[PDB]
Amino acid sequence: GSSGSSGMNIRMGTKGKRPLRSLTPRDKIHAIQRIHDGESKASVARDIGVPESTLRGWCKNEDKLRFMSRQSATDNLCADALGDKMD
Repeated sequence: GSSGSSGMNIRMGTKGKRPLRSLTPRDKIHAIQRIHDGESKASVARDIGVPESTLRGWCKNEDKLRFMSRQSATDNLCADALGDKMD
């Protein structure tokens, strides 16, 4: 066996031979199109492995997202959040 999920929270230089937990804003767009093309919200959602709920979030702000890829400042805003309720 082998384990080691210690993790480290340090602010190293803006360069490293490793990926980043966070993802790019363009990634979301990739699928965003599918839905419009023809695919179904659910079909796409599961495609990557996300709850139809979240998915919608992007599609909603898709407008900006489309131009987001061009430039991005930082991820400091909640995409979606609780709202309506079905008794």
